[PDB]
Amino acid sequence: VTLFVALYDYEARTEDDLSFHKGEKFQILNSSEGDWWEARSLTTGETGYIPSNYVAPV
Repeated sequence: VTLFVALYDYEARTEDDLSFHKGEKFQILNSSEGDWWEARSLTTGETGYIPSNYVAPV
């Protein structure tokens, strides 16, 4: 299981990443260090590349 939370908001400036507000949960599927993690939003259902440092394990 992987239920992280956005410690801060995020205005996806591109369609590649996602957008949300500090407090939104996310399901990390592919991290592997780096910088851009692919988490699926449990609200919309689609996934995107959100900032790995913008989310933490709950």
